[PDB]
Amino acid sequence: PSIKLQSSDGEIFEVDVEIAKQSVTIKTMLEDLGMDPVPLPNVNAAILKKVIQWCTHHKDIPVWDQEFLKVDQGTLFELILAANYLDIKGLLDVTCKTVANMIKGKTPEEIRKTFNIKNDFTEEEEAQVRKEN
Amino acid sequence: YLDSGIHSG
Amino acid sequence: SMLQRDFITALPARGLDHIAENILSYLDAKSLCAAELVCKEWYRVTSDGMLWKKLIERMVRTDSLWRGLAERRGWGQYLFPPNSFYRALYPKIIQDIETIESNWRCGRHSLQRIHCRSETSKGVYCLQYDDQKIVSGLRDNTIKIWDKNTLECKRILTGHTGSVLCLQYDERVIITGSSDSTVRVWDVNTGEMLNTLIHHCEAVLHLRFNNGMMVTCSKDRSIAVWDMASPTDITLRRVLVGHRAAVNVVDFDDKYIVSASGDRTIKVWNTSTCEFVRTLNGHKRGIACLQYRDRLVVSGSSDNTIRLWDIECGACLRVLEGHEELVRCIRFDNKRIVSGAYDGKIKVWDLVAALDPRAPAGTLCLRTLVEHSGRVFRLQFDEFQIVSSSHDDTILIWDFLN
Repeated sequence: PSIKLQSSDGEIFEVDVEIAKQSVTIKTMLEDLGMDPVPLPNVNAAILKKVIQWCTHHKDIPVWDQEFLKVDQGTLFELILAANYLDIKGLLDVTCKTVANMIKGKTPEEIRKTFNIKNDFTEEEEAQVRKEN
Repeated sequence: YLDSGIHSG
Repeated sequence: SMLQRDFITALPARGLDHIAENILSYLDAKSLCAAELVCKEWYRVTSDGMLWKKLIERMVRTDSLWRGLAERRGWGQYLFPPNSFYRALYPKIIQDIETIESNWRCGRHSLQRIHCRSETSKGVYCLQYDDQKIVSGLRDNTIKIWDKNTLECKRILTGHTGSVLCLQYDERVIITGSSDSTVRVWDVNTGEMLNTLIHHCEAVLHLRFNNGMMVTCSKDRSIAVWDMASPTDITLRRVLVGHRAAVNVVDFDDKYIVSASGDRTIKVWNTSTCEFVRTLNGHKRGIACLQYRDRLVVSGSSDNTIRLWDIECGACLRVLEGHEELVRCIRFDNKRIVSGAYDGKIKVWDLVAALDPRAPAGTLCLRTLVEHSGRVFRLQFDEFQIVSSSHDDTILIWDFLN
């Protein structure tokens, strides 16, 4: 059977119940609350379609997930928020691992230039933090 | 010329 | 869709500190230090998130070396104290591991010698130890259980009418093979002889058991696979023939059963169906010892050589020359190979270098330890220490931790 998911915009998506149950939140709203359709006021239509695609594909980090997260950092942040809101452990873990890979193996200046970060350290503060490494 | 733990042939 | 975003700052600002912490927990030590120096908020996330304590906890959960260091040094009691404590503790652990590796490489170690004081026929054929005890099979037909700490003889088991050649114990029972052609199962706690298996026509030379089944091999050129529903209910499942001389050692896992015999061949059988799979040839003389795990098979032979093979394709990955005598016992872990020869010497080789086909042969043997006056029959080691027993009726504990 299929269930209708309602995004924050109002757009409705018909998704198989097995795929929708991959989200612990939607599964709780279906089983314990008995809600049809399932409103998702914290996920817009675009992020919802992206997450539905990811869940359909997943009925380590594979190459498909690497090509799937080839988006801007804002979209990755929205995907993290949506995976946390819908309690999708796999999507949350792969997105957090992607962020970590973006962090790993880089100098402080390189990480700043990567994520657009300003160095708010006092010279004394930065020297003290460096001395403890 | 071998211990009782191993053997040959 | 914004082009850039500060996850480690945005997530805590939105009440989602746990997600930023789970992100940072994937970092290594250098990357975590770099994240500490990105900005004040990243440093705050690492500090209030106990990222160093979590990193040490993950290292313990995933590495046996870090487990042993936590259990021995004592700082493992704080796991599961501020974040600065763990931040300063990590480099001390790294330096300790470096010193332990240098001790293994340079032969720097301390020694404990246990004179078994065997009354008549001296010799210790087999052993197995843990953090609490050392169980050994002697040539006087007895099984001596010594204390790991006080070195005193805690128990003596009698029952075999021949030399106890091989043994293995778990958290439940001990199982021993002897020259009397029998396989005896004893209680690991009280020492009572629970069961006896009469099957092999000659000396049981080696045995192995795990997850409910056992394999034995005998001088009668045969292997026997037994199903163990209980320490007293042991049923013979299959009998494997094919070797043309005495089977000196046998080892197995979920995939294959590996046997080595004086016929200069290693035989790989299927574990589930007990069907012969393949024969590894190469040793110019018979094979006296073997260990098999994952895909790696390591075997010491009478040609004074050690051979490393892949279990699936049967190719010989490496030949190690160095022992001036027969390689009687051999063991390996995830880093190094420890072997013992008939001349009393023990050799420590680099396993990663040996598996690398680009390393020269001369650099493969790392150390040669000489404290035995007789044939080294059996050895077992780990990240910190080696435990060996020899024909000279002694059991040596080589501790490289200091």
